[PDB]
Amino acid sequence: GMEDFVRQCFNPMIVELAEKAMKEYGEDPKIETNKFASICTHLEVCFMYSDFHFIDERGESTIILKHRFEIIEGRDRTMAWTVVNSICNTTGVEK
Amino acid sequence: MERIKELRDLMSQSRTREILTKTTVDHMAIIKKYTSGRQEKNPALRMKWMMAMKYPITADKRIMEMIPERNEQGQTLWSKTNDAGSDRVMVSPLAVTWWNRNGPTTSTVHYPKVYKTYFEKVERLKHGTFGPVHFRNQVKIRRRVDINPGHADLSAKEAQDVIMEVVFPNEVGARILTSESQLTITKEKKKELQDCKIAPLMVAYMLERELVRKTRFLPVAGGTSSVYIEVLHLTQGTCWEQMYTPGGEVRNDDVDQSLIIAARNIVRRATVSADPLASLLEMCHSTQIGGVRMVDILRQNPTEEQAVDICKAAMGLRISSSFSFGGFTFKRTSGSSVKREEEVLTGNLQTLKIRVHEGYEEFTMVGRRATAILRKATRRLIQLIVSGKDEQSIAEAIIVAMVFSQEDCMIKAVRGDLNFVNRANQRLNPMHQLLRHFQKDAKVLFQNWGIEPIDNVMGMIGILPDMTPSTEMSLRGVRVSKMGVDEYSSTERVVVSIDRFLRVRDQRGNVLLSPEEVSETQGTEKLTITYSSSMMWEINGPESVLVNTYQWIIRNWENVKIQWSQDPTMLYNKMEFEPFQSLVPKAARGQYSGFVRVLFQQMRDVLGTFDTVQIIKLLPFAAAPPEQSRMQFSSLTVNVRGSGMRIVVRGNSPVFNYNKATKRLTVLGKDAGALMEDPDEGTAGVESAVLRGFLILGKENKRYGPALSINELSNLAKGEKANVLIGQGDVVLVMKR
Amino acid sequence: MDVNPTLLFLKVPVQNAISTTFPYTGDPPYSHGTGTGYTMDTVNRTHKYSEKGKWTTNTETGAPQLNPIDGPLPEDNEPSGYAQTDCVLEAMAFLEESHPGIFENSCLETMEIVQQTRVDKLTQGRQTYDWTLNRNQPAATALANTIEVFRSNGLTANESGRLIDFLKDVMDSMDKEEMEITTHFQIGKKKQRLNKRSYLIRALTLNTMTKDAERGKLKRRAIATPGMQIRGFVYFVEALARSICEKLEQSGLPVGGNEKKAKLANVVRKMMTNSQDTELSFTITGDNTKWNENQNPRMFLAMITYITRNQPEWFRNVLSIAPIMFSNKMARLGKGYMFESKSMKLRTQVPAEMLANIDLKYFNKSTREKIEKIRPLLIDGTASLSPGMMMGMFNMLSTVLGVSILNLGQKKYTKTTYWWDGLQSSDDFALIVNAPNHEGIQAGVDRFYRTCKLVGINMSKKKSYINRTGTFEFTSFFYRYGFVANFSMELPSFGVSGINESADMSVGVTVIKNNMINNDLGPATAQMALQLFIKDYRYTYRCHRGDTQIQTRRAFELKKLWEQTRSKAGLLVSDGGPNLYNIRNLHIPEVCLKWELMDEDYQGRLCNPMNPFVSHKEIDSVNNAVVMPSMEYDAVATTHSWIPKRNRSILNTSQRGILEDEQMYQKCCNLFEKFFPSSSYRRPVGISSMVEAMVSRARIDARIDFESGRIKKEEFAEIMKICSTIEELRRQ
RNA sequence: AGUAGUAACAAGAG
RNA sequence: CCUCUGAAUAAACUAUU
RNA sequence: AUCUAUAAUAGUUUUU
Ligand SMILES: *O[C@H]1[C@@H](O)[C@H](n2cnc3c(N)ncnc32)O[C@@H]1COP(=O)(O)OP(=O)(O)OP(=O)(O)OC[C@H]1O[C@@H](n2c[n+](C)c3c(=O)[nH]c(N)nc32)[C@H](O)[C@@H]1O
Ligand SMILES: [Mg+2]
Repeated sequence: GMEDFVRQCFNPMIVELAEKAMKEYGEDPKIETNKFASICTHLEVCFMYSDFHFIDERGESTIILKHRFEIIEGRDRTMAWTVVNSICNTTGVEK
Repeated sequence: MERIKELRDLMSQSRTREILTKTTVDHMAIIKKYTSGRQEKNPALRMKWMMAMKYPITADKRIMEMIPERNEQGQTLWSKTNDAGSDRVMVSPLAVTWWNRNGPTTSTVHYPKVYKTYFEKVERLKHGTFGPVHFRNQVKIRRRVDINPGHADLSAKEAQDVIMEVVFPNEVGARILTSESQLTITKEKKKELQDCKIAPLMVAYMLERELVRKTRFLPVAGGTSSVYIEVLHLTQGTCWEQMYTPGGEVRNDDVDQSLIIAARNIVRRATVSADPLASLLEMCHSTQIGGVRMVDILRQNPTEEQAVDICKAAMGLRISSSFSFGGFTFKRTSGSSVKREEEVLTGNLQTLKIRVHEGYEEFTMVGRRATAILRKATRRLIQLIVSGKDEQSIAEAIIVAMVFSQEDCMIKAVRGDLNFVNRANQRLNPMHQLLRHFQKDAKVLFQNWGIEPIDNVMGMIGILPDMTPSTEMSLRGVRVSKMGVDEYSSTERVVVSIDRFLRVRDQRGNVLLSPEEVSETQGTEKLTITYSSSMMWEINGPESVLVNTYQWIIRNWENVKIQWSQDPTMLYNKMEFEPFQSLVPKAARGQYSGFVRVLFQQMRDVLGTFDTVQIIKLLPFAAAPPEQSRMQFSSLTVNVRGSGMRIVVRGNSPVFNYNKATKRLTVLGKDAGALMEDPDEGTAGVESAVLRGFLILGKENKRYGPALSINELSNLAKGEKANVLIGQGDVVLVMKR
Repeated sequence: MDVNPTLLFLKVPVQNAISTTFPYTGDPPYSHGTGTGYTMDTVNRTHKYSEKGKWTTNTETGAPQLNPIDGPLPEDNEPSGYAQTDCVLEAMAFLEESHPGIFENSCLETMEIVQQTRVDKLTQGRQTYDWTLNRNQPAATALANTIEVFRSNGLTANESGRLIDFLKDVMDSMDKEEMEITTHFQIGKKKQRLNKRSYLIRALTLNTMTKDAERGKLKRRAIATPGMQIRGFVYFVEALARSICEKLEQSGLPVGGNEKKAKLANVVRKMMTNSQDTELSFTITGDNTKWNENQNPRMFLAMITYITRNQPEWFRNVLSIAPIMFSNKMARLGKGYMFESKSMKLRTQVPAEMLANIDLKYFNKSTREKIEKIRPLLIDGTASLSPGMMMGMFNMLSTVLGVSILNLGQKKYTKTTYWWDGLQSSDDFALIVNAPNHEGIQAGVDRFYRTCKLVGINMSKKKSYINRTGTFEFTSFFYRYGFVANFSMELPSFGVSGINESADMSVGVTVIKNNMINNDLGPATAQMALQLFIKDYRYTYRCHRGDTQIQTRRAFELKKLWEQTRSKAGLLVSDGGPNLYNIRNLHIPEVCLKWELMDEDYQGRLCNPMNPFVSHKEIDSVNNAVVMPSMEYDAVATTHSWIPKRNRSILNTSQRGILEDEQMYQKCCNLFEKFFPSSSYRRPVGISSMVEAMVSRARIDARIDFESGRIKKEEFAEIMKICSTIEELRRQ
């Protein structure tokens, strides 16, 4: 019954991202329903954390340009690690 | 900008959009191999068929804009017909040879850098030195050698990770280069490849050719180094050996390994001599390692090994009473030991032999990043003090000390699927296997080692099986300190005296090294070893020694037979049998000698019984000082590659087998030659050189009752005939002299 | 004086001249027509070996099935497949007893392999029976078609990229009431609907054909090709079997070449040393008659069940599926037959789907008997073949079974004065038997024979023999106190490979070198082999020396190049140059060998990256650094690394449109390499679609470049706009 | 006719 | 008459890349 | 001292 609520509550984009994340490692959304909801909640929290932020030319965060946050969740591990490696190379931050 | 525009253009179309949308990255690999089918089953026949066609080759459409449709004589070079399943056109080999003679010229100056390995092969061949060709009895052994040396301290996966990091920084995924060697090599290659202008894929392939190590099983003789394996077809043959030295630079580790092997062989063969010191000196002066005289290497090479130290002491050079184990330099300050072969049962239900050293001893261990003082007894670690840099170094030192102690707790801690044989069923060193097993993960070892309260003396910190600094209880016998280094004195070569029997002594007069302390392992050399003497097989491996000893006996059978008949005392003292005597187990040598000699005496007392094969088989065993006894031997053992191979007194054996149909002798599968029949051979089916005090009369005789074992022949008396179960399932009637 | 070569064996031992007994200089035999006769013979013979078994009807497919397990014990020496389950279980149990922990560690390693393996592993291989087309297709093509059909039928677990998810898809498809596929004709697309039983029959079907170019056989034989559904399960089972075999000394697999010879020699010498010095030792060179037609899938199921005890249930199920699918297998009959009318002088093709209800007046006596015997087993154009392993499958599991029977020979199990050990490789074996006297040898041989009979293994009496230990034959290796060289076996490798000029030169020289190293090819014979190879090379590629007058279409260009060149030795043999190879430099590439002898202009023309005979990259505009093409036996690419044409038969069929598709695929793949440079070097792994990954990479690269100052803000804005446009196109 | 040998070729298709 | 076309089994190993 | 990394291509071995 949890799956119906999850599909009816969150927007289709987050549902697609969570379903893809589970399918990546063999998880079955229909069998594992609590994990489905947990992933959807985590993705929604991350997207709400990142969205509605921008950096002006000066370099100070602002709300309403370029995004202040780069999102790493919601991607397959390959693209996530590609983004992490590119950021580390271009900034020198610890990996 | 071009990439995104092209992606948008493809996505505009329907079929391309469907392919790009329905296909994941995983299925991209599947569709990449997608094809209508490569209907080729006989490439050679197909090539012969196609070369008769007008236009068998395929070329890009650009060729139509670069090469004329016809040459001077009007011969067509290409046509406009496309290749099915593509857009390339058909062309003739005339086009290729026209381009090679009239095409635009470029600058091919960086090719030697891209293909540095092959030009390095060319340079090594160019500057090589050729010696003479020697015809001999080659004994090639199937072993794992290296065909691509790659980098010294790297593996395949590490090399691939380094290549990815250097060439594809953003495609490395989650890997992090943790090993010091990987990081150093990555930095060095990035510095070298800084501001490179070659395509990334070709740079990756270059780094693969340079760094990745490749090994294969091959039948080898001589050296197993990469430089000596590339020209293996030239230097070694079925019956000949070509002396050759590569023209490049030689690695130091290979020289050290070859020197260790040569020193061990020389010392082992010298121990069995009547004057070991002179024999050792001459052997050292008559030996070369990779084209370099051994004495030069002994002068300019700082190797810590027992046999090398004995050679140096014989040459009057200062030595170090140190050896290597687990990456640490051990040095016995006090105590003494004797080696003993002990059978043990492994934790994972495996039975194996180990060379246990008895007695109490004290050592100092020095490592690149750790140091310790150890005190141990027979299979018992009395105490260890470690003063490493960080937790990892101390843990490694502790593991090495635990394995070095030969503790039963250590043996019983073996878990998982640990094997003590090679993938080709060749024995491995038990200690090295234990070290490799426990270095990956020593949690069980530490858990089963034990704990003990400490006395809190001098402030030296403790250590727990979890590798933490405790102060109340610590690992049994192990302590952690900080002020213990004593590393300068390790490299303190001391002047020593060497006895006639190769017993190295200090200036004070204490014994430091003796031949008994040299390893009994029979390894192979990285660089080819050349020996110049009457017997070029004097310091060879066991199989070569056996085959050449029997071949020498066969070749000189005339004078050897005369000498055996007339003056046996001088025959047994030939210098040719000493390499063979080195293979016989020491504790048995005298015994065997005695036995064999008695047989020969009987063979001379009873006329008409002169079997050439028996004398040839048993002659090498009579070269040791005899020890009288009444024991009966049905076979005599010889140590070959760590296994005791038996030679049966009567009949053929796996080692020594004689074939009467061809009158040929085979030793370990190698043809030692054909015996020449003598008129004095006894053609009566009587054997007098099988039993110590008995004469074999004939086949089974049921008159004298059932047969009895060989060891139960001591109950008979003079003139009593009996049936004996002597031989491989054979019963024969014999009588007692 | 009549010349009798065989009499040479009166002085040279047969092994030392064994190479003379291989007539491998003539062409090998081939099969001409159909393979239906051989397939029918194989099916009938397999059922005859199990005739006394239990007949049942499969409730899912309806096909008759024969079960010989736990059948009557044989009363004679004819081949039989009445294996006893308890005996097989006991053999496995004693094998576990002798090597504690073998099955546990094997299962651990196999669990890791199963959890890690990717679906692309199935693209390996040459051909595969495609159930959507009822014929063979390239493995990658078959996998692509199956994935497409599954996606069209709502089976998309394979998107995960794991092989086990593909197996889940196969299992779920088994339960579908219907399946829908697409078919091509004269090149339209039509839809076909398969009911549950038809699809199930297709999924359990293995195609059959006749093997060509096999040495040493007077008569032809049949071979099989598995379908798409069963490849993954067989792969996992064989991974488990390989793990088990790696831990056994008697196993002759999966080692080969010099390592295999060394292992066999070490094992044999260890057996010899363990033998007492007062007991007879004999060696049996043996063969097993119809090994694969007597081994039953049910016994393999039992062995797997015993091996995977105390393991997670999912692992046991995924391993057990393969024997389950193999005991319900079907066999395709083949092409059919051909009929001829002499009076009317005409010929016709009769397909194998008509054999069910075709009048038998056309066929001769033998074929008529075959068809009559096999008709009861025919269903949906195939034949029901429950017993037996078809052809060359489960080799390592068979090796495990043979090694277990060998392990049963220890004294702790024989409980008498004789014992045995030896070497096993699939179905070939060498057996060393030790006993105090000859009667002990006889008793040991008889006990080994009967124990093999109990587990359904028949020792070929007419092809097996026994002698004293010291000489034998095993897997075509002749041991005479040590393995001997056999040059004739590798002789067909000498010649011209047929790749291209550079690769063929490299292959020829490397083959000569390797045979010097391995097969005891002497120096003088090596030089003569080099001369013969260069002659064949020149004749094949029309590249005779420029200073000759051989008439060929290529001679004029070579003559001009020869005349215009100053350094002749620098020219390649492909360009009419001389031969500089000898023994000492067989290990060096030809171009590198004579690099320091080439004229600058000729050298530049030869190694010119912009040569249309080798493709060009697209980085920047074109990678104009080195000639770049799959570079096997071709160290340095030159203008002589061209690629020959392709077979154009498909152009006359309905599948020719597929060409377009593959071309288009390449197009897309090319674009993907402009975003992820490492894809060509290393295989990319991911679940996102290609377009999504490319767009994400473009966005991240644009951000990184803009932050680092590599590009200006106008380019960043344009790239973001185009990315948004692509996102819009994705939905529409 | 011939190749060949347990089934085919002695051109096939559009 | 004319157009097109000259035919890729499984496992393991070996060699090269 | 140990030494089964992947993928492509060709060759060899595995019959009542
Ligand atoms: O390649 C082989 C060998 O040549 C090489 N090697 C040896 N020494 C060096 C140095 N100094 N530099 C570079 N390479 C070197 O390492 C390989 C060793 O092969 P192998 O012959 O199998 O090993 P070895 O037979 O020497 O036995 P090993 O286990 O390595 O022991 C080394 C050394 O330690 C002695 N030892 C062990 N134990 C438990 C001892 C003990 O309890 N008490 C005493 N007094 N000595 C002990 C071994 O006997 C050797 O002396
Ligand atoms: Mg056989």
